[PDB]
Amino acid sequence: ELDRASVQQLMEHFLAAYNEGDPRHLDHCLHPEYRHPNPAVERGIEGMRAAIRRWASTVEDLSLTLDDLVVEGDKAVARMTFSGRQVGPILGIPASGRRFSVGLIDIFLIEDGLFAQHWDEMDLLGLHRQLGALP
Amino acid sequence: ELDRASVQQLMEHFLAAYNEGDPRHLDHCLHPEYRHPNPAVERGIEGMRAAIRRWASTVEDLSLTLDDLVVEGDKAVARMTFSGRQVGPILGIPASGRRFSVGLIDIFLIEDGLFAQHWDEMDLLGLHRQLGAL
Repeated sequence: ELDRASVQQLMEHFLAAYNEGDPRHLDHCLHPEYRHPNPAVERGIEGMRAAIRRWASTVEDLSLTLDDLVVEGDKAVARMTFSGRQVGPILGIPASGRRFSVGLIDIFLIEDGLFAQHWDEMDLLGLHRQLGALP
Repeated sequence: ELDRASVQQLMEHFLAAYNEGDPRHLDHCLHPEYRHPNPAVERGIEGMRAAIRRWASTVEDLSLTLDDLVVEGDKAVARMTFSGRQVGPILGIPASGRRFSVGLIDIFLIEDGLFAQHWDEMDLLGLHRQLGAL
């Protein structure tokens, strides 16, 4: 339903939310009834707003960049690179003060012109290794 | 330039290579000059054939399933689940005899009607955890 240019605009807002640590960008790309796949995350867009706030506090010099975008029908696939310096706990890893850079791929479902749900993979093994949690 | 149904057919061959432990299926979906992103892997399709042979010998009941497929132009995105029981060395982990089931997402580049390159992420952390290595 969304044209490709429109999906590109959604992605610009998604990236800006993280890079600027400004959750308001999410209002322009995420569904208010967003369904995070982790049930520990709050239902709706508040769950993703909480993620923005967490990253803003635990990562310095955060950078999220778009390596590739693939769009078909109600699906958008974003391959991205996520980097920064760890200054707070990240996914069970105590604050190391170290740089990291890892890849991820998110697949978004589009509903009502917004991302409503995702499935993802991130190089968490690489993240653990870079942040000194694993040899 | 591949019709979408044609990409689905490529994926059926890709899945069958793993599920049947038969590298010949790769001849019907991978470019002979395949470019694996890992420089440690042999150049061309033999790098991927080697992967089939390895997984087929180290995993019992190997199952590779296609959970979602997104196709646009010369790109095919396959979200998959990789399951089985470890019966040989996997990534330096000695044979544990344990079950595993982990997700991956592969993005394939299509050249000359075949997959010629990929970018991917796979839940290797989860695989290590499930096999008792971490």
